[PDB]
Amino acid sequence: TRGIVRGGETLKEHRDRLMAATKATGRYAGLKTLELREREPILYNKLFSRLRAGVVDARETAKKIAASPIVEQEGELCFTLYNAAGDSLLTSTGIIIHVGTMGAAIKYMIENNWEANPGVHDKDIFCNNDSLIGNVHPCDIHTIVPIFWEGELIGWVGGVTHVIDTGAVGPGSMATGQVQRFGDGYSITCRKVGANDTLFRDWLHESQRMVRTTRYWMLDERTRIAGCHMIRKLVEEVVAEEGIEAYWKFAYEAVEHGRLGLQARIKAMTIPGTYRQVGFVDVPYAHEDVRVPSDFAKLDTIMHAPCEMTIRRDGTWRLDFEGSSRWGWHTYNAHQVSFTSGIWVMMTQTLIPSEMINDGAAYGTEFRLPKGTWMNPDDRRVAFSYSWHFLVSAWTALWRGLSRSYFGRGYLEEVNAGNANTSNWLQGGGFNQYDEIHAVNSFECAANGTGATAVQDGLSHAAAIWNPEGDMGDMEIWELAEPLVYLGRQIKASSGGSGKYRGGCGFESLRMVWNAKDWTMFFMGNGHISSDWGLMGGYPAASGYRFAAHKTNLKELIASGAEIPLGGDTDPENPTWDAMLPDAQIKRDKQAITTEEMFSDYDLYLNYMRGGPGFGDPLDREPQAVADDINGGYVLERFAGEVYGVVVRKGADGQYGVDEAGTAAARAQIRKDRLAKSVPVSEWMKGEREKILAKDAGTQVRQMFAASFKLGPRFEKDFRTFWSLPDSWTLPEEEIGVPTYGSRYSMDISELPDVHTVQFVEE
Amino acid sequence: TRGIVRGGETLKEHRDRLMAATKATGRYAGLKTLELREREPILYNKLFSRLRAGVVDARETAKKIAASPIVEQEGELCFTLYNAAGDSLLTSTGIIIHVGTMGAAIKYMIENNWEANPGVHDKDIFCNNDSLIGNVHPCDIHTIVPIFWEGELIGWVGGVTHVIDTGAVGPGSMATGQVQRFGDGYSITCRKVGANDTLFRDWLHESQRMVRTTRYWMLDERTRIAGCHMIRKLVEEVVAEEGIEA
Amino acid sequence: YRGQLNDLEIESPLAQAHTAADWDQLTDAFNATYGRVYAASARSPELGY
Amino acid sequence: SVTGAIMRGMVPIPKPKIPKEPEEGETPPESAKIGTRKFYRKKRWVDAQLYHMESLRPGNRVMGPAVIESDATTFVVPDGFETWLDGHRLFHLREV
Amino acid sequence: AYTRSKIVDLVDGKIDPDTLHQMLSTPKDPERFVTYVEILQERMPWDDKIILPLGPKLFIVQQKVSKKWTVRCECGHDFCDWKDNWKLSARVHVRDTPQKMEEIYPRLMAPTPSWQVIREYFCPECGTLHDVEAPTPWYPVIHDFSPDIEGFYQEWLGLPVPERAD
Amino acid sequence: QRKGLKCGLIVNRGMEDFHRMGRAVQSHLGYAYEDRIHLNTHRYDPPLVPRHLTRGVVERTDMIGTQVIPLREDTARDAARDLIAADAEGIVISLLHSYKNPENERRVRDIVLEEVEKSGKKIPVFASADYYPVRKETHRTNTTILEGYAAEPSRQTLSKISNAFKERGTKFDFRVMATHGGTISWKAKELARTIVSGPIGGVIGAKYLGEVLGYKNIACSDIGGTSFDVALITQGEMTIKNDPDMARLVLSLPLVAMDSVGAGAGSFIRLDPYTRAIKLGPDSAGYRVGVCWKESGIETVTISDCHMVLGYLNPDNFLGGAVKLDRQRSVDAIKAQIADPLGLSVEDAAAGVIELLDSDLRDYLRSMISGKGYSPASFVCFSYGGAGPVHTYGYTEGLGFEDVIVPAWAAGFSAFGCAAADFEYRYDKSLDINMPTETPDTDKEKAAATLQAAWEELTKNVLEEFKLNGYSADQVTLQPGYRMQ
Ligand SMILES: [Mn+2]
Ligand SMILES: [Mn+2]
Ligand SMILES: [Zn+2]
Repeated sequence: TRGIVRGGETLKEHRDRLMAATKATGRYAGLKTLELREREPILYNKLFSRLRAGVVDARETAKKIAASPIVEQEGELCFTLYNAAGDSLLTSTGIIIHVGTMGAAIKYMIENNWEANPGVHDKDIFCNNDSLIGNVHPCDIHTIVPIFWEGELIGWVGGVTHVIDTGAVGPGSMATGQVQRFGDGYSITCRKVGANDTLFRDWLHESQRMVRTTRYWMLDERTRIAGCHMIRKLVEEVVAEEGIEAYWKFAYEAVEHGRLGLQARIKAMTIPGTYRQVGFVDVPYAHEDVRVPSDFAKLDTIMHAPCEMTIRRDGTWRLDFEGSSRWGWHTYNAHQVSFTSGIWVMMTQTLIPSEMINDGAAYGTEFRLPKGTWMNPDDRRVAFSYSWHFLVSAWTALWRGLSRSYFGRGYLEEVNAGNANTSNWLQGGGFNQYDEIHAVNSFECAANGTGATAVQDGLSHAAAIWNPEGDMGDMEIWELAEPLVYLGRQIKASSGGSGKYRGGCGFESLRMVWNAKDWTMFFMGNGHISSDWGLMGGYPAASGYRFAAHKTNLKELIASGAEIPLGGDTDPENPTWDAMLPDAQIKRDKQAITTEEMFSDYDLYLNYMRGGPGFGDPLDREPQAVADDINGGYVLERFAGEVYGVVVRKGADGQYGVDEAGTAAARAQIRKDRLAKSVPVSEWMKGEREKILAKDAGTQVRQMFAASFKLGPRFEKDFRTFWSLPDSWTLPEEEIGVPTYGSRYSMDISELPDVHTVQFVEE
Repeated sequence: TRGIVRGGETLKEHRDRLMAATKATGRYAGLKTLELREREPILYNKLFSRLRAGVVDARETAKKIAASPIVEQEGELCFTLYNAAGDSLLTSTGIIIHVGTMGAAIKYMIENNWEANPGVHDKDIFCNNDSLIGNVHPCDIHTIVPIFWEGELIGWVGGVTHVIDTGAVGPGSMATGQVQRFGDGYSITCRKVGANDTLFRDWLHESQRMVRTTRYWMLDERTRIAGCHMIRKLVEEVVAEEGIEA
Repeated sequence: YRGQLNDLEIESPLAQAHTAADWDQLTDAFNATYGRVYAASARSPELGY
Repeated sequence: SVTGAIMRGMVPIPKPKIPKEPEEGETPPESAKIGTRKFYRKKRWVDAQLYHMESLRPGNRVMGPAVIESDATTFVVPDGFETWLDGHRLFHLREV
Repeated sequence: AYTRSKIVDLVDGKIDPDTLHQMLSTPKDPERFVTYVEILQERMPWDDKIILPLGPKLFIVQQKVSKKWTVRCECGHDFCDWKDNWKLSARVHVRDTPQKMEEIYPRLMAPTPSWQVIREYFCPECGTLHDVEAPTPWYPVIHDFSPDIEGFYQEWLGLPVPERAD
Repeated sequence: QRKGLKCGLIVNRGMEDFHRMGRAVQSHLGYAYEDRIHLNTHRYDPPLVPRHLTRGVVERTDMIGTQVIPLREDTARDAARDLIAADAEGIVISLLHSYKNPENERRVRDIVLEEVEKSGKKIPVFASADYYPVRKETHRTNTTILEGYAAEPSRQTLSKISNAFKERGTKFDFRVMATHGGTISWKAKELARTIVSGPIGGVIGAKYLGEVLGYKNIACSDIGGTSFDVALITQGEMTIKNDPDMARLVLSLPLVAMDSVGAGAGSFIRLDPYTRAIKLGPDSAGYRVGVCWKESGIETVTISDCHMVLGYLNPDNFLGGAVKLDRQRSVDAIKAQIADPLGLSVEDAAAGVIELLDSDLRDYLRSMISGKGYSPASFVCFSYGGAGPVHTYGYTEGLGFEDVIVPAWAAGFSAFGCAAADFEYRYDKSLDINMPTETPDTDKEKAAATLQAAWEELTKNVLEEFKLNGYSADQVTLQPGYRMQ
């Protein structure tokens, strides 16, 4: 029975052959030479130039079909072209993390003999979003079309859209509320959803009633299908015009070219050696306003992600996450594919922007993700809807590590202290201004600030780790899809991390609920803990907080001519809105994660997008920059002196200027205070060691270590050595008093029948 | 093109014709007289006695396939035989409330042109539990097989099992925890889940990872499929022995 | 099949068992009769035996 | 959803008429030669012919180095290039 | 490729955008490191050779006489041998109360110090802030970077390794 | 060149920041594939209107015209007085959803207009609803700011010309080429519609010429005194972008897809004091050609000065010899400025500037084509700068174009495309027809009635303006169209 691949081999035989060559030889598919590229270089780039333009243009055109602004204006969609074995050749920009996620679904089909059943046929249509096979979160939905030529498969197209909602318990796309997979939303596992280019009615009727924002989902489906088919047609025209021979060579030489590309850029931009760095984020599920149904999920915890980054003389490199913490009862878990494609999107943004963007760099990187950590769970009950919470707090560390190598070597233009927490996600549900069931999810946190450089300040309100082409979207467009009105949009002062170069500031949006019925809202970002750290000096960006006002009496206040709250929440420590709202129930605290809360018309919700970390000692910053930050609204005048040692005087014009003698003398005095207030690290260490031996820390600090030691013995060994702790000191998780469900017992997806999962990671 | 019912009419034309007769006339399908029963009462009861025995005996046999005691010992399972228009002719005992639920699922398909898409083909297999169409609760899962004769649909078989769990927020079948449909468990809307008598792998993998008690769910599918197919085979033998006219 | 509560008696096709392919005949016999007792599509080999 | 309505209105106008001259020999007339200029390209000076654009005829050829001048256009054909004129008063650059 | 004064401007944070884009968007200049490190050298007030920059005011350095490798501030202070964590021989300020966090953050935008701490690390002689960590309570000090200096100079740069004692 | 007017802006109070935040987008607008992902590449330009010339009024109108927060007219009077005091040179007003209900934005405009009268100052006011009544507030505000920033200086020009010509006996109203390739009236106050009128002139002539001679795939290349304009005509048509970007600004007006680089016959040749590298432009000398023209007073050499040194230009035939161009002026100023600081001859001084430009223009033209997914051999290259026929060899060498054509009228090629432009009037009216799939044939005729009416209301508009231009209805050819979704 002939296999369907161009060879006559099956999908499985074909890929198994290619991975064997790759393993044995060290080069993708065994390609020790690139025949087309070396011998017919003109033909090689013409294919590259024409096909990469095709997918770029497909994404840009098709996104005019969607109703949701996330797809139509922000561009949270991607199109990828794959070879037979599910390796990408080329991609449009956008949410390119799904280069790898959709590649792994293609491989899951390959490895579980979809070929025999349900069959991969021409004109078929597959839809998938299953996180257990490596997708980021259910709200990101794939369409996958096989491409055939003269009767045989020659590759695949994938299209991803980020969809408003998938019917989880939480109303929104990064939803809280649910604590397991069951309730985490509509989960599609590589389903055959069409044949002969036409969708199945039983998929249409079932799928559309599993969600709130049906019209939005329906159109997000057509944006995918139209893109896939523009790309399928593109390929056929390219093959018919240049030949299957060349196309077939290109479909694999391109992928080894991407591996060759990563190696060469490492060797030219980096330094061999070892780099160590760590990242944390908070999960405050103890609080009253995280109302979750399962009692075993109400505890505070901290995500712990240490990375040992090894860079070798031959230009390979290794990322070891030994020491990391366990998955939990929340929606912040991830998958080994999620995680590693995340690290790949980062190398598309600094290491290989000017090389082939495809799975080549993936084959040139080594990943060790211990089984059972949050980044590699071993449990099929796990939940995913806001994977970015953990994911974006782990990858930010690696910017710093990678930036020390550019800095030592002299490529200071490339240093970057890391990504912002891509957060607060305005979410809610109910009846909207068209009186339809609806959900919300602002992609304003596509435009957080970004890490400072060794050369200049980070960009404000500019980007996210998962899409560098930032877009905040127009106020006038968002108000077509949410039942809220804007009372402010404002640069978020003192959100940027301080330094010689200041991190990018976030921004803020103040909303009034308007024309909503039976409406709820919630918040979802980091509160207690800043994920990014500064670099070579350099402080973390600000962390998160919440602001909601209920019963504002704002109908009367608007109408009677009284003061009403406008703009941003400029100094949350000295607020101005609260005085204006004497009757309101104001929620102003650090609890940056909540579940659904009744809101009504004229209630208030502050949307806050985070800043980025800074670079260098702050009192090396040029004083004039500090003064300009004060006028430009970037830094509150209070910290000009307290952080930068800059003394500013207001001119007749009302703007701030530099007092130079004052600024020098204040900097001189800060240096003596630093000497006087610090102590030798020897001294501090024996103090902290006493606290450790006494087990003096909150339950969430003690749980992070207990769980981390159990998954990563080399990390426990290192902690014990560092603090010089007796073997009599032990930290069993079960002694901390907090629930410990899922700490010993777990069941993996691979323990279910007929499941063959693909491994991409050392594990 | 020509409809699939034994007449040559579509499922929708066929039922629409019959509901109109019933509305105008006050008697199901217009039957002011019962031809077979009045004229061949012996043949009428012989068909009745052999077919009701078939569904009783199908339910009794197939329930020995399940691991869950709900099906195997308590018998919370049912098998029903339907005409083309989705009206029950006979049932086994047990959870017979699904006489009406599977009938409403069959009729939902009729009204939404399942015939055009995804098509009702011989040897096909449908799975459903959607409560918005009139099912009791997600945990009661239907298997629905069309029955064909000489190339035309002459009726359907439905099988119901109560399943231990369908992956709601709550662990259990009468679950609390969830407060809306979103979280109330795996909801299947008249899905075509098999063709040529064989289940689809993408349905198998997806469905088994949406629930907790997987092995139990898997075997509850085989108890359903087996009863349907014992009943499909039954009818064909009855028709081959007594005639399609009767 | 592995998780079940009831079993089927089967008359052994072999006198004597022993060698690999013979265990293959014993499973095959089972399947076959399970098709007769129930329905070809009742068969769930993926659960193991 | 019908979102708008449009109405266009065209009236005829004399459009500029592209010449369709009869093509003649490739050798250009002696009348078109206007001398030479010192022309410097790849570290080399050459005496580049000068041609009156209007005095060129359909079908002519001009081998570089030459500059083709009229009242207000200067067309540069360095050594290593060639041009010919067609019946529509269009020139064609060849690599050559 | 790049003019020397242009790589100076890059160090001084004063480079023009055209050349900043040129540096980013095109293949890197193999010569960068040797021009960079020489630019830093002439800005130090001590003649001992620089081996690798660790931060803006922090370096691995070769003692002119003993040939030992050490971590050094720009001011002069040697912290430790180059294979050791310099921070272990530095002075540290720990922000573990709301009062101290609210000196560099407005309230509500500050982290909560029972979850996350700011550890600032200074040179003992000049008070320069060479690095700030943001871990949890209990968390070890972090050894940021252990560079393979030999391979870098020898295999990637084609340069002799500087003389080295222990 | 950001040489507009010191213009100020009034928007909704609490949202003053949105202009300068550039919707984030404008830190990567018009970026090649590689820089879209290369994060450290993103960069914000200065805002057209700085923060100290923005002010806010307290008003709020929702997506269907309802006035949730009624306009507190006092805040509008302080807004006006602030910018009048700041000596603003024009004032732009952009309030959210004013396209839907312009009541509040036109009251603000009237109040501002009142305050400028009292001040005695000459400050014009631009309500966004009066100019670009379309959604997306960053697009609308940028476009409206253009009327204050850049349009106002050349506002004089179309009435100076039209007056000078009717004075002289013309019996028609001038039309202007507009961003979508069609002509509009010279009278329209939205001069920003006419901002890329010159380049689009060239693209239209090349389109016309192609149609006569069957060239369906043409790459247009124009070199003027200041820049190098480039567009592609793909299968008989130009591409028109709906909500485009241009000069890294989001805009609300439909635009023909083009590209350029800021070099031309008059671009100024300078050496970086520290690098001693040659930088062409970005400014130009313009009608003053450079040093070669004695009376121009131009002291810095221009590419046109290298033309004279190398023998490209004829000293005695600039404008037919109506303009005195002296080669020795070019030689002395090239030596002093370029040649001797670089230790080169005047020949090699001039030839290296031309060689750099040749390669710079060539790599751009090659790359705009590569980027759009095409090979240069799929196209024919029309070249028509007026100074472009001086470098046709340069930027085309070895690109592999099917053919490279220099039409004889290259120097007025845009004015050729303008005389070739269709005499066409267009008129639009929005609508609210909503139909399900299954609808009875009475809701269906009602819908067809109301669209049928709008075409008739529009049809009388087209014919009524053609009457005022001396055209009876018999000469007008009519083409109805509609917008659906
Ligand atoms: Mn997503
Ligand atoms: Mn039940
Ligand atoms: Zn020091």
